[PDB]
Amino acid sequence: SHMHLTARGLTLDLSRPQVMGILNNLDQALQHAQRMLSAGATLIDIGGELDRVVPVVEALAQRFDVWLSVDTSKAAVITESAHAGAHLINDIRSLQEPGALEAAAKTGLPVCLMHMQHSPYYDDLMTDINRFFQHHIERCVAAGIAKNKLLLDPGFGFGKNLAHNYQLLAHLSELHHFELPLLVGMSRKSMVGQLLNVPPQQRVIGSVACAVIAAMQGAQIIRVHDVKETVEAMCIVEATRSA
Amino acid sequence: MHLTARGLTLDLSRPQVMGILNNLDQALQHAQRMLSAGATLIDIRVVPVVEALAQRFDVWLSVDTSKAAVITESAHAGAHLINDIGLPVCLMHLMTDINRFFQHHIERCVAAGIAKNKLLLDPGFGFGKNLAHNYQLLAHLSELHHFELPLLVGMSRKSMVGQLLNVPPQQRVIGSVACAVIAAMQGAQIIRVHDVKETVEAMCIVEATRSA
Repeated sequence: SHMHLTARGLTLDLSRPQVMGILNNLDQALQHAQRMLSAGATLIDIGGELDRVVPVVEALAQRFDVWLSVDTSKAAVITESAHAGAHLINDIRSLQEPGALEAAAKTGLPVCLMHMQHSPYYDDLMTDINRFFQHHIERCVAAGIAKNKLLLDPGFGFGKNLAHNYQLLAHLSELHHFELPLLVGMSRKSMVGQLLNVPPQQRVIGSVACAVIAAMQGAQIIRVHDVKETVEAMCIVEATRSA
Repeated sequence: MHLTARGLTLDLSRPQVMGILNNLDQALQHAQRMLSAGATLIDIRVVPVVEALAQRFDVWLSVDTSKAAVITESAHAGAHLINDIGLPVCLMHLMTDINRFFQHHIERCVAAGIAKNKLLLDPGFGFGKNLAHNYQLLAHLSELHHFELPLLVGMSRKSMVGQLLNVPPQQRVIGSVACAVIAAMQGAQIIRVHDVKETVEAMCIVEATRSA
């Protein structure tokens, strides 16, 4: 592909699967970030709010060359994080909070929209996901955020039971029809843990096998705890797909 | 699909993990490890292991050999599968060439009293193949399903992982697992590995994806 994102004068090449590392004391964070970079992550996702999140963005921005992603729903945090050097806004609530869509538009930053839905239930999961994204992509565009700024995250684990998460992983290539990059996060989740019955630090192998499946279907960005293992797996996936 | 030997049925609807087991106490203890890890086959001087294992466990016993006497004595010991590079047998071994080697050797077996349903196909990963030959075989692994016979794949800690990642063999667990996932997503039924526990965990993610 020529799929890519643009932020802060930089290009992120999504021609091959990129690993996003998860970052959740200040100095421990920066040592963890450096380790994820050396392991080969090209993005670091910072999760919280303003006083926890913003300084680590500032700190990361000063010291590293790597894309910074901030997961927030708060208009304030979106705004400040932009000033601090964030490249990407990842919102679980798809900019539905008051002022969130406006603040995001203003920044000009790429925005990740995430599907989410009490026991979860769908008449047809893929139909609902599509309808949800068609709707919210229109809402972003109407707000001035260009279609080329958007990423879609089908939200594994979010209002989805075990059978749903695996159905969505089996049909994941279907979301390419939007012509936008897919970001997926399955790392150490219950969808792995409920199948293996192990604690989270023992879900590394299952999480990597989910990452491999998703990458084989063209997912552009993989968000994970265990960067170095997921990077090595993605080299195996890249070599098969180039054969 | 299923296989059958010595009163036991091996179900190939879902990927099965085959243990590699190539001092008697050590083997028996290593095997108990694999069985607890979730291997449903153990692939194995050799004969007293087949015998102890026959007694200890109900798991499928494979043996990697090319002598008629060690074949028949294993077969006597309680062996289920014969793997060579009246039990079921596994053939071993660019796509079109893959097919021909296999076209030929089904003939020999068919003409010589071994049923076609009794055969397995191992495409021979890393045997007379380079970096590109191994990866093109993985990419197009789907093709060989047409012959309608079960697939045995064995890429665990091979060079094809070593060379891409530049990693000593103990450090090839991640990449072998990733190769095991890509093969099993294309329907390979049996995965021959050193790393049983990790491969078994990965085959559960695959079965659940394929089931959905």
